[PDB]
Amino acid sequence: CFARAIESSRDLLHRIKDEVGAPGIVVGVSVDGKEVWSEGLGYADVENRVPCKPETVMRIASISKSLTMVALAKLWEAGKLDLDIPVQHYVPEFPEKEYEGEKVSVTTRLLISHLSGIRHYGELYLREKFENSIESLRLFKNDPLFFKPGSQFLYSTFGYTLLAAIVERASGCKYLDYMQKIFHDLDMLTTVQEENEPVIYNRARFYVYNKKKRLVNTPYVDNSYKWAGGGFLSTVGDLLKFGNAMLYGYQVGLFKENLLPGYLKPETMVMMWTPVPNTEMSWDKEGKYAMAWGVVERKQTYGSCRKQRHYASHTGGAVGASSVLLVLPEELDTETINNKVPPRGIIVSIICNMQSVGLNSTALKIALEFDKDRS
Amino acid sequence: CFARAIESSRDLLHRIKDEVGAPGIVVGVSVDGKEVWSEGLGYADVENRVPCKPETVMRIASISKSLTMVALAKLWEAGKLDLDIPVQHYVPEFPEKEYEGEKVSVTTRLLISHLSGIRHYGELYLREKFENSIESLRLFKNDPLFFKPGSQFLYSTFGYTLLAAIVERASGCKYLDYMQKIFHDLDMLTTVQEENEPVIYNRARFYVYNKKKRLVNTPYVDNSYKWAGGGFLSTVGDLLKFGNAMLYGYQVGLFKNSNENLLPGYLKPETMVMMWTPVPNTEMSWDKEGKYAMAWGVVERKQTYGSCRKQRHYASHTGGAVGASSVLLVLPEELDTETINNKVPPRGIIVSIICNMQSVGLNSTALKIALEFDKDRS
Amino acid sequence: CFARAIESSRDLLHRIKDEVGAPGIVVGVSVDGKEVWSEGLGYADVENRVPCKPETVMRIASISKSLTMVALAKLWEAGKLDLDIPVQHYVPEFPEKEYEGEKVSVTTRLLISHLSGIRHYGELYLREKFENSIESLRLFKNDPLFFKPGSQFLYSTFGYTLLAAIVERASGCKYLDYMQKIFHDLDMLTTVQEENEPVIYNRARFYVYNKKKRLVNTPYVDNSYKWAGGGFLSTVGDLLKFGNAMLYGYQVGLFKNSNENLLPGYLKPETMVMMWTPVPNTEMSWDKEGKYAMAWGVVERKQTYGSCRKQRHYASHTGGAVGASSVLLVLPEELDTETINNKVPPRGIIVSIICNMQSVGLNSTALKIALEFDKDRS
Amino acid sequence: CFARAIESSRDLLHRIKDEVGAPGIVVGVSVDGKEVWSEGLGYADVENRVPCKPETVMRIASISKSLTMVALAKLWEAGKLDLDIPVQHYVPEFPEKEYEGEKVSVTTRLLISHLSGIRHYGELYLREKFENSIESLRLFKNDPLFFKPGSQFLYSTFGYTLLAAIVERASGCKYLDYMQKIFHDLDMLTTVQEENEPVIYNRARFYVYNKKKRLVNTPYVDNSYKWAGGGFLSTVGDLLKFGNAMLYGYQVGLFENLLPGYLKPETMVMMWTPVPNTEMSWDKEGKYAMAWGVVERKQTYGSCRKQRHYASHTGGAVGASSVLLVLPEELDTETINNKVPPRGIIVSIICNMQSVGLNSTALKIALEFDKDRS
Repeated sequence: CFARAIESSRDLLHRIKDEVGAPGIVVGVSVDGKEVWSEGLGYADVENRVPCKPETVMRIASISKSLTMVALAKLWEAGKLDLDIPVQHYVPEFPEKEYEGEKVSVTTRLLISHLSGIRHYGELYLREKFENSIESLRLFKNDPLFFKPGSQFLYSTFGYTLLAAIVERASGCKYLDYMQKIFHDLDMLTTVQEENEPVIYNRARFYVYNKKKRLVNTPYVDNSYKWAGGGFLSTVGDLLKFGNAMLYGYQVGLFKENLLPGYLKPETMVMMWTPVPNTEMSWDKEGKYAMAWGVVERKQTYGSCRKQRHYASHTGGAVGASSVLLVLPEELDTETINNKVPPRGIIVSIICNMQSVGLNSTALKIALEFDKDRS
Repeated sequence: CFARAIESSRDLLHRIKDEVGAPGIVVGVSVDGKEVWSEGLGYADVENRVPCKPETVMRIASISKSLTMVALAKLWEAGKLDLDIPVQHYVPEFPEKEYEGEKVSVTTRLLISHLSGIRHYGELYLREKFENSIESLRLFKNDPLFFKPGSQFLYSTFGYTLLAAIVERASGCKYLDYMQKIFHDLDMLTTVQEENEPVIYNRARFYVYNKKKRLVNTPYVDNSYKWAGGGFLSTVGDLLKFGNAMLYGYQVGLFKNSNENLLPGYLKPETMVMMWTPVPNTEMSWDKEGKYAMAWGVVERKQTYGSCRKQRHYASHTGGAVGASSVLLVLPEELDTETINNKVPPRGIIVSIICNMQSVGLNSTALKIALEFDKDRS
Repeated sequence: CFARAIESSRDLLHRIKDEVGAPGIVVGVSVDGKEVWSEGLGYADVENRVPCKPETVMRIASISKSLTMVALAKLWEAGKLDLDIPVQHYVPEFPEKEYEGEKVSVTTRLLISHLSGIRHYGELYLREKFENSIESLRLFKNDPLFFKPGSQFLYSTFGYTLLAAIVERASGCKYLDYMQKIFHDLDMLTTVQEENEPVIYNRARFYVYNKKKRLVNTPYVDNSYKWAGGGFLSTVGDLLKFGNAMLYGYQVGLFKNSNENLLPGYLKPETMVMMWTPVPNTEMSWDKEGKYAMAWGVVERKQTYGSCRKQRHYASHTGGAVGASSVLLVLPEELDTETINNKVPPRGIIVSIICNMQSVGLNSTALKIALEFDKDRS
Repeated sequence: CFARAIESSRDLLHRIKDEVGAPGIVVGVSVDGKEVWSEGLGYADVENRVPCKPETVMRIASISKSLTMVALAKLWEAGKLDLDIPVQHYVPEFPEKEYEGEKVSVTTRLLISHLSGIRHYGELYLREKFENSIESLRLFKNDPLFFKPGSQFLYSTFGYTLLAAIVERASGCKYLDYMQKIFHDLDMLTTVQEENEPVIYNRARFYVYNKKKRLVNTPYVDNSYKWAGGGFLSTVGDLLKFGNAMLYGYQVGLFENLLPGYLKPETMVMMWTPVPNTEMSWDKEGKYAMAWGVVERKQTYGSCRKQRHYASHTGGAVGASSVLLVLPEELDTETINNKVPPRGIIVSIICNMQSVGLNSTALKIALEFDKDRS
């Protein structure tokens, strides 16, 4: 079975953990829809000596963007949401932006791929509480657009707060309630917004290093202003379920009524996993950014050279935490299409409670190891 | 030995824990300078399932006042502090105060016993960081006095922040460093100010109940504005050491003639006696039969009528912080001639209790536990 | 079996390793002269995935100073070295010095305890190879004194290479050969000077953190210019043997007259006593309570106040080298009449810790581990 | 399969390892573009008992020259570099030179085949760090030319530092980043410059024998003054990929619907033609061409040894030796119409022992694997 790739993956995890000095790390690897590995190293709570384990929940920062994109796709399929219309139809509160003396239009399709003119404020240590997304909009609504929309890519987090407001306006219900329903459908029974008052079991702590090269606690923050693009807590097992559901929907149309319908239509998944031009993927130079995901295509330019592998990932970095979720579909031959059943691929999710750690390469290597073994 | 009082005290702890619904509680009982019991029930961290244990650190709201009293007494003994001079001699920042048209004086001994006119603002959920007590003084400096100083008792917490500023001015060093030196001298190795950035091992979590009768986490707070009262974390074994040191300092004077090779107390016997004499025109909130000495609640010994209850002498202090409650109680024993001649101080029982639940009265339970352990003495 | 103590220590090691982010750590604990625990956590070589183990050899920085003081003590006992004569008798290469108005005398004993005027150059990343200590003396021989000798304490490392030159001059043999003889006598079969060319088995790698908070390799350095301080590599098992020998030499005289079949110590009881006596006007950086005895940090026993902290007597030394930290600590036990009458030396606990991470304070952790092992005893 | 040639090749590796007394050796053999064998014998770290394995990274000394020649060929194809103009057009820092009292000119193509007048300095145990090749040029810029350029061959390594400076000037970017892009394209994900500070996983140790015939560690050296020749750390699997890319580029021109080579077939054939008045050290039969020792195909007399055509390169660094060898197969009509490039065998060997010649062993292993083929 997989008794060889597990040791190699554990070695890789120990490598990254020693390189960044993370107090703890958690990994989950699922192959072909079955969870084959789930490991935890280190301590989730250094003060109370709580070990890391599969049940540990941690901050996921940018995976929230993919989770919100799922809601956007559901609204698009239901017909309540149009991507090409300007967002002022949904949100009159957002002012009609004008760039350099010419009226420009900001649309959902343009703003999902971070292609709008909204500038990147960066990490802000807000400790305030926001009740609804419309109130959260006041942080950046008055500010002008940095670029001309549709002309330049600029990674921004408040754009997905605007997307959450759009979800509230279109779905007719609260954004948090809609995402809770989506999580219940996807069986992600532990994914929940990051808030202080409720008792959330197996909640980890998030650390950083100070100027004396010592491990300390991160400052208290409230991610209410950005439940999208941040503010979500989950286990590795829930990210595995999310990735497996996404992969199944993508491959279901190709596979041929024993097969159940995919969460989203095959066309929706195809649209969601196509890279857009003039757009770059920060954590992988070979890939581009597509619909709240980063997509690397298959291409071999020259003979006997590097052949890229098609995969879709997303890395998130929150205050005192880092995470990655990566999906690697397998090559679909005629025989497997004839006799095998989707999903056919590998989903790897890695989360650590240490700031500014790049976990894309480790996830890619672990996925490649488990793909080598397959069987 | 104490195999009977332990079970009774554990039953009392279970009683109070089930009555208030506290997630966890920790108790420490020390008899005659030797720690004889240290127990923890429940969970210190409900989310991560961390059990309570003697090593758990929790918030002590009003014990900090007695800890600051230790520093003030040391400064008085060193001659650097005068209790009768007005506080403006030490801190010029504090404005002069006039009450219905006559100027009044705020003095150290008066503001210790909460007899000054500074009003009680109550608990304020501050999240701001304060560097020194001087900048912390801006929260209440401009407000006028509520009462005539020396005429009425009104429990207050910012008065001890003013006291911390006075300690900084008098000792010539930072208040936190002075208290660290004092804790090092007293062997309280886990007493530390409550701040978020450093890694403090065995830190507990503090809970409350919401309007739906469910357990929730308390809001994040920063207690830098009041390091002097409510600003410290400690274990039960550290409060036991503090109480044992205070008891030894209080009793060494009587026991001196018998051995004459006894180490001196941390403070002079006269200083401890002054510290544990209740002041008149003052009330003790958590015990009606006592008064409020210097940063302590003292219940005297007296029997007004024959065949009637006789008050037992003891000195306690209870505190309530956000999501936590605590008590520290010292019960000295009656000193016969035989024990003065043949025994060695301290002779008494110190009981400390800490629970991670808001607004819990642990004074009566501590007194009952102390009485159990006293009955089964030797 | 000291199981509870072992577990507590493992927890403490994990605590310090996580706090500093050290790739690997190795501990050795010896109780009453028998080696009771030896553990290694992490990786000695991160690139090649080599785990830490008791056989791992790491840089010991300032323990080399105690090892050199052993040689100086042997020369003192043999009568070949005078601690009061000026060093210019042994090393004419070192020039005579005048501090301000008057000429001054630098002696062996005054220079052992860092009380001379030699200023602290700090760590220099020198890659040049030195053959003999005389040519190593060229780095600081011309420079004047920073203070008047005997008037101020200043920690220095080049004082100990001057001591190595003194050892060569007095003994008449090479310093490395004399230290090799001493290591062979004490059964420290792994301790050796740190050099690149020879094949030293189980050699570890030493790491640091860069400006991007990533683990990187420390720059290549050559430690030939300071063999006496910072020039040696050893395991924890060798430091345990060294500490056991020192403790036995310290306690053999006390245990005399009872089962006096006792073998003599390596160093005379008077020599060990004067070795572990603190000197005044001198400080010990890694413990404020202690002072600096010759090549050692000594904390004496004292209780100023009743029911207050009582200081425990112990002798340690911590060292920090490029990419490595280490500590060696000796905690003797108090000698009652029964243990002197029946037991046999050594009676104490020795703890040695080495980690391949720069700027780590391991003194407090080692003291805590020693305290746990002393609690368990039996 | 190849279950017979593997045993013979292992025997040959044992022979060379025992003859030179190397602590460890690593081999990689790729047949027809697919890696068929990869083995490691001995210990990469004698002190810590770390065995040699296919993932071990070791120093490659003169294979860096071929890697740099790949960048030079890319610049040549892009039109940014002209070989025949004097190098002073690219690098004004290099002074104009007189030999025997007359002006002489040094060109890039003359400098590639070591035909220039730059003298051979040999191994220097430097420990200084150089930021860029421009300051690295100070080691040999002032010294006059030993021979008249174009008149006699002299193996020199600082000429490739000059070539790295030329690459920096011409490409408009740093030499290191250009080579990194080339490595990433070629799928050589383990090749990296040899530096001390960063953590390089599976880094080996390099040994030597002292005057007492005992194994000791080599002195610490810094190869920053020699990034272009030397100063590179790669596995055998990376050299296999490099050789496969070169062979495919060499053969795709002769061979439907195939992906193009990394370099044009004209560029590859220009790379693998020997230059006259030039000698190949590790094989007296062949000559030295464009950072590749090439042995041509020729039978002088009937019923006598026929020379087999191949291209190799050996390198010797402080405490390490390496060889990369490419043996193309003879292409008849059947293999042209029924097969896909690359057809041939690539053999790479690396050991951590100073002054070891591994060319003969690599050639023998390639010949064994060519015998079996199938």
